Amino acid sequence: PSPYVEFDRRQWRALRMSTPLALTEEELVGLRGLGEQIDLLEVEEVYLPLARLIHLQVAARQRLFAATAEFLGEPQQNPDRPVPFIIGVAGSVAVGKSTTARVLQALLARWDHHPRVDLVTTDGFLYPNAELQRRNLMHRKGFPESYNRRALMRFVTSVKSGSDYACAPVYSHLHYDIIPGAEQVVRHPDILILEGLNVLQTGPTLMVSDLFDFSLYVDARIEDIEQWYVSRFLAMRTTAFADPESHFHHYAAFSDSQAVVAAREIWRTINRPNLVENILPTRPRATLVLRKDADHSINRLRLRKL
Amino acid sequence: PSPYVEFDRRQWRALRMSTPLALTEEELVGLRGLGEQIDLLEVEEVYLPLARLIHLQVAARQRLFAATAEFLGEPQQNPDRPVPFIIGVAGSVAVGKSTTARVLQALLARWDHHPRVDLVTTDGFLYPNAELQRRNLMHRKGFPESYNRRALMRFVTSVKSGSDYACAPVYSHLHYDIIPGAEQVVRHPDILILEGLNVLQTGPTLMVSDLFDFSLYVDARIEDIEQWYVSRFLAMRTTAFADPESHFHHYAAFSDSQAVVAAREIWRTINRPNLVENILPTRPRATLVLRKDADHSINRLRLRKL
Ligand SMILES: Cc1ccccc1OCCSc1nnc([C@H](C)NC(=O)c2ccccc2C(F)(F)F)n1C
Ligand SMILES: Cc1ccccc1OCCSc1nnc([C@H](C)NC(=O)c2ccccc2C(F)(F)F)n1C
Repeated sequence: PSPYVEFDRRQWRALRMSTPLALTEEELVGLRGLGEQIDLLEVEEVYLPLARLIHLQVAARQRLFAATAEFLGEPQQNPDRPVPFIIGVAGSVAVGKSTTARVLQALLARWDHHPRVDLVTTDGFLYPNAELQRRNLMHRKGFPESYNRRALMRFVTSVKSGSDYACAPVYSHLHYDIIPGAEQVVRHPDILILEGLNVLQTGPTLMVSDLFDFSLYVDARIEDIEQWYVSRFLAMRTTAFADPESHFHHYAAFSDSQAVVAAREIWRTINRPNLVENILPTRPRATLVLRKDADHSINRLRLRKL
Repeated sequence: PSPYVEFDRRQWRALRMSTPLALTEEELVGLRGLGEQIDLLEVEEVYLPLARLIHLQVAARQRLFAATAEFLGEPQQNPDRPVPFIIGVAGSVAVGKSTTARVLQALLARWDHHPRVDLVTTDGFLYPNAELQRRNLMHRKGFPESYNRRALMRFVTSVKSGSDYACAPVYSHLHYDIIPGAEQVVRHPDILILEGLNVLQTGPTLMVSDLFDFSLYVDARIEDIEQWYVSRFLAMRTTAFADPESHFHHYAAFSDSQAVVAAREIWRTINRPNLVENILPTRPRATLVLRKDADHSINRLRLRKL
């Protein structure tokens, strides 16, 4: 067959699992907190079992650190604690990577084995617009060479080294740019989740995904992502684009049909080809592939056989 | 600062480890059975602890499988047992991958958790000579595009799927070509060691190393590999080249002085460039890098932090 265990949505719901996990209320509220109309039943029935499965791998890895150091008789060059466990999250623009990552961050943090869960986006590793322009790369923003790969690699290397201090830059969607002087600090978390278009992309030598212990790809039909993309663009007319200072402000004025035309064109010329050429070929590289239906609900989980 | 723990040989001998299991009668008579001047002291002091260290990962991976199966309530589509734990072993021609892998195969089979350990070389995935000529790639034999990467990928994927049966073709160094018809059958071993030039090579897609659970790179100063390469060439006049059915029969009759020149040429034009361009940049992808001294003794171990 294949290197994956496949469950469709029914098959997965059917599963007679070995613990009731039960979200508090409390937790259900916190999950509504980031609630871009987050489906709480799906968080509970799909993501929570999911996070438990990841938990098992984090915990196993914690014990392996311990057993290994015991064997070595705890040499001075060995770290005193397991380095952070790194989870990559990949997928198209508008597939909902980000919400997926934020859910997992909250769900994974409820175990005492690893309460400290961080979330970094590779958006912060895009070259500033100014630099991107100097390189004649603006039409290519979001494509592989539009990221400071050297810096992104230094960052993840540093976190995997168990260094207790590592900075990422920050990117503002509002301004469509890197915020000068802004940094996010990461202090040896138990889990780092690294979310981005490009986390499973491949390169000539050691690549960031070589430092991952788990990774997911959020999948859906290309037609469906297109519709979610267009719907998001029109909704931003009245949120992010409403705000002046948003350098897509001139988009807040577009009528529905004018905004559709414009959104479709950014889709067909930039995001869809990025997906076909650079993001989609990384799908088979993830530990877990979650496919979404048109209504955003998960209709298929593929997980690496253990 | 680094994703690796580093030890030199002094530091490694200076450690104080769990205890046993010392090499039986027995294993030393069997370890002589591949004794191309094999240093059994080094097998006991370096390779056997290295194999316990890998044992810990294999045992942890088997428990994680069971802990995952239990949690999913042992569904019909999940496999009945862990899939094979796959180790890659990489390095220059003549660096000692083959011997390293055979020592590892013999040692790791001693545990009851995984008595069935297999070894496959990617040599069997080179295109036959007739195909390489058709492709104009004969001068590139050993280079990445000289292998049927698709077949190599299918084979490893089939093994990591938990198939009962997976066949790899067979390469003959004597005849310098694939043996028509010949197959090695791999039957869901507990561990598969995959040895070759190219096992940690990178590609735009899902690559073979994506299916490894552990990987080793055998390293040494480029000068020293040259020296072992020549010496092996000189020594092949006696063994492989002498046999009249050898593709390189003509190299038998070479004097010492003539062999050196011819070996040095092949090294400088083919095997050194293949090392620098294609094999070396993969060194940092390995879970473990072993660097060997001029005299073949390990002088440096780098193990990925857990
Ligand atoms: C409609 C929509 C959906 C999801 C995410 C963003 C989004 O709109 C962002 C404003 S319009 C737009 N669509 N693609 C882009 C450009 C080419 N790409 C990006 O901004 C970009 C680059 C790297 C990573 C992520 C993004 C993006 F998600 F889209 F914000 N832009 C400016
Ligand atoms: C001197 C020596 C050392 C190690 C292995 C083989 C070996 O000699 C084989 C005959 S001389 C030679 N040295 N390199 C080669 C050629 C370029 N490469 C190979 O034979 C080859 C090709 C693919 C994979 C592995 C090998 C090799 F390891 F060298 F056997 N030859 C024919």
